[PDB]
Amino acid sequence: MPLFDLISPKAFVKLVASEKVHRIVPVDATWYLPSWKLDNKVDFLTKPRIPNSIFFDIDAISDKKSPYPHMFPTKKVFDDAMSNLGVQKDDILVVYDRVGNFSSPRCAWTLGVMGHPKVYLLNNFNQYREFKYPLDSSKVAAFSPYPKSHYESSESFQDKEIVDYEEMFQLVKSGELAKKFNAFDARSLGRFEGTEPEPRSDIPSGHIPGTQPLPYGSLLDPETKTYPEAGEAIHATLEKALKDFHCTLDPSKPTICSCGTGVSGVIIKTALELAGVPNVRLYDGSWTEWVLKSGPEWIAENRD
Repeated sequence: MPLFDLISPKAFVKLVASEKVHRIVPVDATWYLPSWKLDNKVDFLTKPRIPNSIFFDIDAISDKKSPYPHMFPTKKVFDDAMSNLGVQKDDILVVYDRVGNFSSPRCAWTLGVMGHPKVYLLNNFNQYREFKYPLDSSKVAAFSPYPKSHYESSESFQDKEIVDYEEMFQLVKSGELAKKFNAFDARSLGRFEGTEPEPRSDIPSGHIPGTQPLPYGSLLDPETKTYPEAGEAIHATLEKALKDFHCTLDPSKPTICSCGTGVSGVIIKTALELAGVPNVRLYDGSWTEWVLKSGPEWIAENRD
């Protein structure tokens, strides 16, 4: 039972066109690196969206109480968000973002993890726009065109989907992380290697011992940022990424994805699941939490 399926623009419009039962709520989960000086909210409101889109605020729909970035939202924050956005349980949520499988996977995954029955990750809005799929180019003054709903996650899959620090640390402390898991870090190789800084000032780069660099971009088409198609394409991409970054993905091991903050970790997590890699979890705390909770002792550099 996939937490969300990728959906191509064509499959999406097919889905929309064919849908007789379920509301299809595209979910713009656009979130930008602050470095980009873009405004995801303004972009949602004022840049073309997939018709009937809600905006999924990656930032707001997170554990903002956590000292760690992009921490999975609490059930309440999530439900309230969904409610606020008028998301109904029955909605087919089709998540996209303006970047290209950047925050949308995180979002699709969040929706999925929070047990939303039907969640698609549009793969992706870039291609959707490139190929002129239906855009609501109207400027809106709402992050949702839908009346507030009473959305309540009946089930969630954090346990199956999110590696907590405790487990991450134990796995690493026990030196069993690499043994028991394919542990991939979606951050740049440079950040993984500690050769390049974390986008955070309080956090040195480097990696969790036992993890491997799988920079999320390696798993997306370089220009369109689409996930390669399931099957040969994603496998070719995945194996190439694994080759390029001298990584192992043991099909017998479950997988942990992490990154700096847990957002791009879902990008690769999604790519891995797309590639049919089973039991991929996101170390949501990711590198940031890792560093903050573990200290410099638990920071591996290069490929250590």
